[PDB]
Amino acid sequence: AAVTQSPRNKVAVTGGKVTLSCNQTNNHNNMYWYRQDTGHGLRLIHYSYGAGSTEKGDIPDGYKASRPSQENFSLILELATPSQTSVYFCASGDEGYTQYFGPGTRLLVLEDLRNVTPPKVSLFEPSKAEISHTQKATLVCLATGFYPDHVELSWWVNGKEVHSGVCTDPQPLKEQPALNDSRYSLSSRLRVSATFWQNPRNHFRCQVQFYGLSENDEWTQDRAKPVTQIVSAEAWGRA
Amino acid sequence: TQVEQSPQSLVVRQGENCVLQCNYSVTPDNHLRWFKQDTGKGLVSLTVLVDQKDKTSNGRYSATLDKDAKHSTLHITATLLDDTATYICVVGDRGSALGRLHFGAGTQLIVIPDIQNPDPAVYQLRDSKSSDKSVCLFTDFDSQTNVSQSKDSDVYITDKCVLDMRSMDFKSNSAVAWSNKSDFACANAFNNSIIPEDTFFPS
Amino acid sequence: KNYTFRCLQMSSFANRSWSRTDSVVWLGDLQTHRWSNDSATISFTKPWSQGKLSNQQWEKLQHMFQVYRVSFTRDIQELVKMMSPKEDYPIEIQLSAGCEMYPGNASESFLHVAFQGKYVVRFWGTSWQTVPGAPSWLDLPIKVLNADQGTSATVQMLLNDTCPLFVRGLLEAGKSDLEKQEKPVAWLSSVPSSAHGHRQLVCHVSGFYPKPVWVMWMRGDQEQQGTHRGDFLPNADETWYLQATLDVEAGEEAGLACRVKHSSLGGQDIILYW
Amino acid sequence: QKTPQIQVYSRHPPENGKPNILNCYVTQFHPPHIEIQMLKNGKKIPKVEMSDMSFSKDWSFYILAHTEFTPTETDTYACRVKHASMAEPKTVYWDRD
Ligand SMILES: CCCCCCCC(=O)N[C@@H](CO[C@H]1O[C@H](CO)[C@H](O)[C@H](O)[C@H]1O)[C@H](O)[C@H](O)CCCCCCCCCCCCc1ccccc1
Ligand SMILES: *[C@@H]1O[C@H](CO[C@@H]2O[C@@H](C)[C@@H](O)[C@@H](O)[C@@H]2O)[C@@H](O[C@@H]2O[C@H](CO)[C@@H](O)[C@H](O)[C@H]2NC(C)=O)[C@H](O)[C@H]1NC(C)=O
Ligand SMILES: *[C@@H]1O[C@H](CO)[C@@H](O[C@@H]2O[C@H](CO)[C@@H](O)[C@H](O)[C@H]2NC(C)=O)[C@H](O)[C@H]1NC(C)=O
Ligand SMILES: CCCCCCCCCCCCCCCC(=O)O
Ligand SMILES: *[C@@H]1O[C@H](CO)[C@@H](O)[C@H](O)[C@H]1NC(C)=O
Repeated sequence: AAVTQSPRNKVAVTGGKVTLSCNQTNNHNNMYWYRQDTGHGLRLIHYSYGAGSTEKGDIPDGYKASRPSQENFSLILELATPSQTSVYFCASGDEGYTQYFGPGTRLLVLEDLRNVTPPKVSLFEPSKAEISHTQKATLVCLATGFYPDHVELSWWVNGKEVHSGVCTDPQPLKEQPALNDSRYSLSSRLRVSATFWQNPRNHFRCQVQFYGLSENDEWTQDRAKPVTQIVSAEAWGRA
Repeated sequence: TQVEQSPQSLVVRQGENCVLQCNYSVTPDNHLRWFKQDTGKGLVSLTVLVDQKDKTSNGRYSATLDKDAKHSTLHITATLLDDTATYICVVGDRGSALGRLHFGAGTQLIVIPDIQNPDPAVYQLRDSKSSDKSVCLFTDFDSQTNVSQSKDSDVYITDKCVLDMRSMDFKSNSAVAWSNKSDFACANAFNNSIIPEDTFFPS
Repeated sequence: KNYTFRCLQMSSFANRSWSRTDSVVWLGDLQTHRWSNDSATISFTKPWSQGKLSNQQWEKLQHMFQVYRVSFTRDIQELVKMMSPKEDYPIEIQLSAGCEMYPGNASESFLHVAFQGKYVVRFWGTSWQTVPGAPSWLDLPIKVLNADQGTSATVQMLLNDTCPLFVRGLLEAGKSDLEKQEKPVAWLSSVPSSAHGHRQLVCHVSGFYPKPVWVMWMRGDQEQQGTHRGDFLPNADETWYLQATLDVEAGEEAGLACRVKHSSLGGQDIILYW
Repeated sequence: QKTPQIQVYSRHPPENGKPNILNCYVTQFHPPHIEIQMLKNGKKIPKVEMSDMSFSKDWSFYILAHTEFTPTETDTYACRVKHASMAEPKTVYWDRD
C-alpha cells in the first residue's frame, strides 16, 4: 500500500499560499497529515474519513485541509508563516490501525525571497597521485553560492544514478558565516576504482536540484529569476 | 508528552550492540511500533508489538513490550554504519482506524565505522572545466582523526564524511578544503587539524 | 429459578463536545450497581454486589470498565465524524448486556445495542453484527468495530466466561435478599366511571415481594370476570404496587370483596369486603 | 420520540394526618432527558428523591420519583413532567380513590 506526496521540497514566502498534496491509489477511506519538528514526535494537523470529510487534528491552526476525492488529500496554508517551516508527512489507511506513510515534504517559509540564488556546480577530477597510491579515484562535486540551503545533490554514471561510493556533507556550510543571509556551499565525493575512472566510455555527472522560486513568484531584481532548477557538471573518464 | 524515549542520543562503534528504550503513559495501549528514519528520509517500520508481554525479532533488531510497565526496548545487534539514524517509538491507542498514534521524539544513533587499513593522504583535484581552480581532499584517515574548521574565513573545510564502496567492502573517511586566497595550497590546508604523522603529501 | 443479569447503559451525545454515560445493573428486579457519569468508579447498591470476586478481581474488572467508558465516548464521536453528514447529533445509544442463568451450569449471554431507541447491533459469537431491519450505513461502523481484535477477545471473555461466573457468585452472595418475602397490604376505593350510572371500584395492593401475585374482585365465591389488573408499579423500597379495578353499577358495591393471594402470606389470603 | 406516562400512587393506605410516601412513576419516554417535579398545592416539594433512570426491554426509559407527604382533607398533590415530546408540561394529580 503506497502513498506519494508533492512537492517533495518547497521554498515559500510569508503571506503566500502553499498547497501540499498527498495521493494514494489504495482505495483507503482514511488519510492523515502530520508535521515533524525537532524535539517533537510527529503531530497530527488534520485528517479525513472520505471524500468531503475533513477533521481537525491536534494542531490544526493555520492549515486548511481538503479531500476532493478518495485519492487526494491536500494541506493548504492560506497565509504561510515561518513557524510552518517543517517536514510534513501524509498517511492513509483502511479500517485497520496501520497508517501507511508518504515520503515527506520539506517546507521552508522565508520572510522575503530577495536572497534566493541557485548554485554554481563544479566537478573536480581524481588526482593521478590518489590513483597510483590506492588504485582508487575520488571525484569531488562542489555546489557554491546558493541560498537557501534546500538542495538535493546526486551522482549519475551513464545516465543512471549511483549511491555506492558516495558521501555528501550532511549539511551545507555558510560562505560568509558573519553575514545575515549567507550563501551556502555543499560538497560531495564519489569514489570508484581507478579502472572505472580510466574507462573513456564512462560519463560522470554531479547534479544539484535547487529549490527556489516558482514561475508565479514576483521578481523585481535585475538578476535572473532564481527559479527551482537543476545545475550540473560532468566529465568523462580517461586513461 | 505521552511517549518518551531514552537515550536522547548515543554514539557506538561498529559491531557493538545497543538498547533503546520507550516509556509511555498512553491509555489504552493497543500496540507499539518502532520506526527507523534515516536523515532527511521517511519512516521505515522495523517491528510492531501487540501483546501484553511481547517479543519480536527482525534480523539484527529485536524488541520487547511490557504493557503493565508501559515499557518497550529495541535491541540492535552488531551495529553497522547504515544503522546510523533516528529510531522512533509510536503507540497506537486502538486496534482500528478509530485510533490516534502517539509519537515519541526519537533516539539518534550514530555508528562509527571500522576503518580497516588507514592510508591518510591529502590530494589535490582540479576542476573539469577551469584547470586553475582546485580542491584539497584529505582522505583515508581512521575515525580517531578529527577535522577542524579553518582559522582563515576565506578557506572552506567540510566536516568529515564516510563513504562505502559496497561491492569491494571498503569504507573511507574524507574531508574537502578549498579557497581563493593566494596563500592556499594543499600542503597547508589542514594545518588547523591534528592529522596523522604519516599523512601522504604527494609531490 | 431463572435470573437475568442486565447491565444497562444509556449514553446521550448532544453535540460534538457534550455527552454523558450512565449505567445501572439489575439481577432480576433488584438493583445491584449504579455507575453515574459524575463518578470515577462503579457503585455497589447492595452489600453483596461484589459477588464472590476478590478485591483484586473486582479492581481489575472496574479498571477495564473505566478504560471502556472513556474509549467508548471517543469512538462514538469519531464514528459520527466518519459517517458525516449521514448522521448527526443529538445521538442516543443504549446497551443491554448480561446473561440469563438457567439450572445447572447453563446460561446464555447477550450484548444488544440501540441507536435512537431502536435495536440495531449485537455482539454475536466473535464479532459485531447488525440485526434485521437496521440501516445499511451501519455496515461501515461494523467493519471498523470488527477490525479491533483486542476488543473482540475481551468482549468474548466477558460474555462467555466473566458474566456467568460473576453472576453465579452474585446469586450465592445475594440469596437472602433475592429470596425475601414481603407482605402485600390492600385497601379499597371508588371513582365515577367513563359512563354515567357506573362506578369503578379499585383494589390497591402494595408492599409485596416477590412480584408474582393474584388479585381478584369477588362476590362470595364467584370471580368477577370484569376485574382489570393494572401494571406492576415499583415502590421506592424494592417492593411492588398493583391495583385491580372493576366497573360496576352504583348500588351493587355491597357484597363485593377484593381477594389477594401472595407467597408471603402462607395461604392466609387477604379478603377486603366493600 | 415517545410521550411520558405518569402514574401517581401512595406507598401505604392513605389516611388523613398520617405520614406516608407519594410515588410518581414516569414511563414510556424517549429521549431520556426529562424534568420531574412533585407538587403540593402547586408549589414544588423540596426533598424529592429520584431512582436512577433505567429502561425496559422495549428500550423506553422509566424513573421513579418519591417524597414524604401527609395527606389531608384540603391539600392537593401532583406530579409535573416536562419532556421534549410535549409542547406543554403534563400534570397528573394524586387522586386517593
Ligand atoms: C460493554 C462492552 C465493554 C467491552 C469493551 C472492552 C474493551 C474496550 O474497552 N475497548 C475499547 C478500547 O479498546 C482499545 O484498548 C483495549 C485495551 O484497553 C484494546 O487494546 C483494544 O484493542 C483497543 O482498541 C474500544 O475503544 C471499544 O471500541 C469501545 C466501545 C465498545 C462498544 C461499542 C458498542 C457498539 C456501538 C455501536 C454504535 C452504533 C451506532 C452509531 C454508529 C455510528 C455513529 C453513531 C452511532
Ligand atoms: C464465545 O462463545 C461463542 C459462541 O457463543 C455465542 O456468542 C457469545 C458471544 C454469547 O452471546 C453466547 O451466549 C452465544 O451462544 C464462540 O463463537 C464461536 O467461535 C467459533 C470459533 O471461535 C466459530 O466457528 C463459531 O462460528 C462461533 N459461534 C457463533 C455462534 O458465532 C466464541 O469463540 C467464544 N469465545 C471464547 C473466547 O470462548
Ligand atoms: C461525563 O463524564 C465525563 C468524564 O469524566 C466528562 O468529561 C470530562 O469533563 C471535564 C470537565 O468538562 C473535562 O475537563 C475532561 O476532559 C472530560 N474528561 C474526559 C475523559 O473526556 C463529562 O463532562 C461528563 N458529562 C457531563 C454532562 O457532565
Ligand atoms: C459485558 C457485560 C456483561 C458481563 C459483565 C460482568 C461483570 C458485571 C459487573 C458490573 C459492572 C457494570 C458496569 C457497567 C459498564 C457500562 O456499560 O458502562
Ligand atoms: C452542547 O450541548 C449542551 C447540552 O445540551 C449545550 O448546553 C451546549 O451549549 C452545546 N454546546 C455547543 C458547543 O453547542
